[PDB]
Amino acid sequence: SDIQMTQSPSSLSASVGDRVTITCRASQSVSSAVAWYQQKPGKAPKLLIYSASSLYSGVPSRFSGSRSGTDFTLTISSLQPEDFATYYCQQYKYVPVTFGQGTKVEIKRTVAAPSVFIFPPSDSQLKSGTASVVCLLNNFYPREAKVQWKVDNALQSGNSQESVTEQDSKDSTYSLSSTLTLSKADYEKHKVYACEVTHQGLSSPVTKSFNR
Amino acid sequence: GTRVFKKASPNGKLTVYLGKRDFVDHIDLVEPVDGVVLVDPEYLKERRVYVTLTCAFRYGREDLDVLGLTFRKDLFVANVQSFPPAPEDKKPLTRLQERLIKKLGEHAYPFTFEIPPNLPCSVTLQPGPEDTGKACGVDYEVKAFCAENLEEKIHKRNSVRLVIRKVQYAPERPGPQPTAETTRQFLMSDKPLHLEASLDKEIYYHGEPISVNVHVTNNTNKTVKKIKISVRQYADICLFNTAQYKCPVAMEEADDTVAPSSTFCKVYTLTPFLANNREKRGLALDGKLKHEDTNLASSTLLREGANREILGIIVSYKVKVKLVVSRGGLLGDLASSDVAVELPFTLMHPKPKEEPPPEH
Amino acid sequence: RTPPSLGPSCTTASSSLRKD
Amino acid sequence: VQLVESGGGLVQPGGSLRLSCAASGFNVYSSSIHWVRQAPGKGLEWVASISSYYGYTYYADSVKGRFTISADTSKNTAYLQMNSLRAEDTAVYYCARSRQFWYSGLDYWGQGTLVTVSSASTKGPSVFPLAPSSKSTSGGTAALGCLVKDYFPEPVTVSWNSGVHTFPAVLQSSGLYSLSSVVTVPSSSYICNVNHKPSNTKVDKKVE
Repeated sequence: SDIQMTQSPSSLSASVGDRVTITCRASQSVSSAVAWYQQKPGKAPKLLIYSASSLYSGVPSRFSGSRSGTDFTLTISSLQPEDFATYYCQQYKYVPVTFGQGTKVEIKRTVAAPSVFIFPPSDSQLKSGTASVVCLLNNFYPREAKVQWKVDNALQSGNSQESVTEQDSKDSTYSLSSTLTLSKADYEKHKVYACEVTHQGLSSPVTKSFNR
Repeated sequence: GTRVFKKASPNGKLTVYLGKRDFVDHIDLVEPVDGVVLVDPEYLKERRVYVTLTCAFRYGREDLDVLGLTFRKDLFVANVQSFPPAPEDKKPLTRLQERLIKKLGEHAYPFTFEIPPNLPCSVTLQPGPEDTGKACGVDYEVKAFCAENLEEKIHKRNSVRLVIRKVQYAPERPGPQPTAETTRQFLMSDKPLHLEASLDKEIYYHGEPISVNVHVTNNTNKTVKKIKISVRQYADICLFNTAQYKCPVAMEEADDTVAPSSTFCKVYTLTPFLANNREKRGLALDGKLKHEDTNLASSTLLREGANREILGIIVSYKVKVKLVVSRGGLLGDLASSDVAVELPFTLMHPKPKEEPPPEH
Repeated sequence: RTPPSLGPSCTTASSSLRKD
Repeated sequence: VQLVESGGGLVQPGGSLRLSCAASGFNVYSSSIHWVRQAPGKGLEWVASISSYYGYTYYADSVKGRFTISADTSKNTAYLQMNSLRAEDTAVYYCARSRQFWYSGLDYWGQGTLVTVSSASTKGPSVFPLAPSSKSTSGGTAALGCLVKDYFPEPVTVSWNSGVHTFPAVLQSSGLYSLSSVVTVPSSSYICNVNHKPSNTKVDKKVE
């Protein structure tokens, strides 16, 4: 059966400067012959470490990994900006070469407040015949949050649809959105429409709204 | 670099651990072969355990109708009398040899093998799909025996033998650029035919384009019909009596015509590789370990002395530029008018950064 | 005129060693 | 010093796409050439491996009978023939260098190419604003924006002609790419254009 190359941390935040550690374990004994790659999204991987000890030529010397036996670690000592990317654990001793789940790193900022607003569905949408009503959390930290939707004090049934940006470049702050797609047939069979946010920065949930 | 190699005998009495499998041979010193053997004297049935590195020629007979019946003729073999310490042979272990006892205790005994310089490098001769057993040529083996005296037999499970390579890599300093030229004069005139040949560099790595710059200055009343161009592996094998072959591995018989009293410059590029030369049974591949796919055997690097009629398989390479000169006139087709120049280069692997050699 | 060979005989392995 | 991928696009779930990876700057006999089907965040998955110097091809099992890897080494390029393409193979396919001697992890990847396979033709988006109010202005700053909804191919380049957070798209109930995009300007005072490449339409709406 194929090998799996599962990394111990799935994602993680931590502090610009400190030491980061990704364990990766293979479903069997791939002696050595593990490889690591970073990928800022929108580009394609640079290569980081071959054979599990040797680091690639052209790489930050703050990199290297190792093997505890079947367990394969990757570690960075004093990171920097533009290292805010996902890290990929690869085994290449057998065919097929296996890859890693992924491991997302984010610059860890202090909890910014998610600046929540709301927007009625545009005029031209209502001429179409369906409504996309856009919520916009903006410029915050950390990733996790929850936007609960309502049509007259009853929650959504999956018509809502989330979509986030990554770590902002020079900000290390996120941004979220959630389109509630609902038929104009049903846009107007109600009055109340609510975007229920719950964040670290927002202990008691703030809920904005609109009736147009 | 924190790992070691280990394979033990069938019955697990005799375990062998080795640093590397590739022991590289700069022309002067061959990296010693250092390792340890562990004994489990719960099963120390016998009363002596030796060790031997062997250099041997592995050949299947022309007439041998047996699939895989290969024999080995011994070129160099030595012994370290290691289990247990024989009188007087007291030696200092290596950086490697140390960390292995520290790991395993004195349950394990050392050996060191200072390979000599005038030896073949591990080279293996390409098989045909006919042949089936262990690949033929020069292979090496550390074997781990148990037998009361040296003049005692070895039981087929009371033993382990590992295969090492002694290999070479490309030298750092690029040789001077290869140019040879020649000039033929025929009966019919004194105006000559001239052929100059130049490679772009003297060292090439496996899979790299070799670029041959030609310059035919024809002052004859003969025509150059075509221009064969070829990369040829010279082999110099020495088992019982010296053999030799020069089989071609890369070729391009482009049909360029140099008509009489014409110049010509063309730069034909050309790449060796083992995809198209698999039919050529007996061609030398580099050193095979069990049965993997090797490369076109790298150039063998002899000493500046060029000591002896050396054993094993001395490979070299040489680009050939033959001009195919139209015959006819006074002697007709009777006398051959072709003109060729041979250029020798070096084809090996570069020095690995640190890391030595399915989906590789 | 010398010992022959009828094998392909085991799977070779690698253990771990003391970092130094 | 280079590597590309030309080709790749929208194809029915029964037919064929084939991809041309027109490499440059090195020898096709010292490298091994691979194809990686990461796709859109599902993970990283290998497709193909040709070793020209030896002439061998290795295939990830899910693309055996309907994926072909070739290479015409004169042009230094390499090929992926994709017959019987399903909707799972929908991906961003990737070309990847190697050292033949010896394999020590994937040297150089390429710009990539969006393959796309679902049972629905190209469409252009319709562009409708997100026009601010008292409900989209906070502490001087207000939020203008532009939903972009219901278009099929690989996504678009917004053209407002900082604070311009643009979202990776979502696949709706119909499988048409929809994505939102805002700005934060000051509450005094701006128009948005979206330029779908596979649509030959460049809708420039204005946020009021």
